[PDB]
Amino acid sequence: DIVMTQAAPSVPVTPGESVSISCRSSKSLLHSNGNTYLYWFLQRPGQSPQLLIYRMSNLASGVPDRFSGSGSGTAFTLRISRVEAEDVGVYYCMQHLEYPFTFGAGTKLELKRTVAAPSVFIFPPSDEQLKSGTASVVCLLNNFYPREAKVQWKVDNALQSGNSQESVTEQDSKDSTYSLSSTLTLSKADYEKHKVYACEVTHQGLSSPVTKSFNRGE
Amino acid sequence: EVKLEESGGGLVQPGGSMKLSCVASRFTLSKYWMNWVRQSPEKGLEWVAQIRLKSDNYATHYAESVKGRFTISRDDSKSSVYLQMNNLRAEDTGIYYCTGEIFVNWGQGTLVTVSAASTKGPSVFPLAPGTAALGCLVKDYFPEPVTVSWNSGALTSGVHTFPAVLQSSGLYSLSSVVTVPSSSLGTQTYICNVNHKPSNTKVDKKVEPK
Amino acid sequence: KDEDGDYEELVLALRSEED
Ligand SMILES: [Cl-]
Ligand SMILES: [Zn+2]
Ligand SMILES: [Zn+2]
Ligand SMILES: [Zn+2]
Repeated sequence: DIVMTQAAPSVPVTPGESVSISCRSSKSLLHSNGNTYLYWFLQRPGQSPQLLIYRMSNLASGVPDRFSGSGSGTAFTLRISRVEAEDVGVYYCMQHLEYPFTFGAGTKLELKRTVAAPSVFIFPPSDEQLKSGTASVVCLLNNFYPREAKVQWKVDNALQSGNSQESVTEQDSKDSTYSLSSTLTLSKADYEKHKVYACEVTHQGLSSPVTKSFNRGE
Repeated sequence: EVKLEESGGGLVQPGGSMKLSCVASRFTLSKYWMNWVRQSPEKGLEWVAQIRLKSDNYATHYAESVKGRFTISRDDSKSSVYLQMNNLRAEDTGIYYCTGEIFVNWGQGTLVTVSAASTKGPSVFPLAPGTAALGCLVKDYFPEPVTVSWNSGALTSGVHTFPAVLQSSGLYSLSSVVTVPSSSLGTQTYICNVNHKPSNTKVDKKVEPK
Repeated sequence: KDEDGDYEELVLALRSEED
């Protein structure tokens, strides 16, 4: 088994600047014919993988100028000279010297940009849902940067834990920001017990944490 | 342009069988070795199997995790390659891609879900509203995926549709939210179009203030 | 149904069975 290692799970780049993505193999990929049996792929979000580089350093047909590949026998580098917005996605190396062919875990490219505070909204559970037996309270964090965001749920001023889940969009192709949804799920019985529902948000772009609240009684 | 197209994926019981197909267009299949590659969040990209040409006696190679259970085959006259998957395990869940010899050409992939859980359709609740935020909660469905659009595709400017989260109950849930001017509320109608194919569920919901 | 021979040429140049 040749193990392919990509140390960086993710790499941040300012658009128009260069980036390098590393990969290493537990064994030399140098074939006896002098070629190094290593592929590089890009997988853009929601898309199939696409070949960038073959035999370590050769640009596949139709792949842009700015991509290059280099390396020794066990250490490999993919480089992009000036990162376009079409370059974001996950980069994978792969060896085909021996069976089984093996992939690296991938390195996600993400764009850097100015800090942006989240626009925060809160949504009460719908009456249609309450009839069923459960309540879902949703908090939205729209178009912010960087990714790191702290969401604290409050029910009658009491902090909550274990009863909420988050989900984050990919970097928006337009403004390179993120968005996050945080859903609080309570049973109908406990939801109708308390009145105050608050979503507290801590983010780098906020000089002080913001709180979007509502009282259950309309 | 070369096109590879996979089919045959879906929801299947553990220990059960499922045969995948890959048909090639504008591609002289008989000349090229073919591969199956799969993808999951837990394991990433995994090479599954390969089959060579009639002249190297249709030689096959398999991933260890798959040896004895999967069989790759080809029919040059039908311009197709196949993957017969027997005694399926939960680990086998993922997107299955067909690729040509040098991994330039990949299909769009077919989703294979191995679980004992039955199909269930989702419920759609509204997230009612400077700028106002409007949304739809698509809760409790199995398996993936669900499709959400707005006003039959006319509203796409400020839409954020979130990745499905797996709930404790074993069901998936996701929200789809959009931002529009607060002045539009009351006259501009906002509709979320929801589809869950595995359960044949099609839902349209009005999103208006409460 | 190969539309031209560029892909074939590349594949043949890259192919190796003999270690
Ligand atoms: Cl190919
Ligand atoms: Zn470009
Ligand atoms: Zn937004
Ligand atoms: Zn042969």
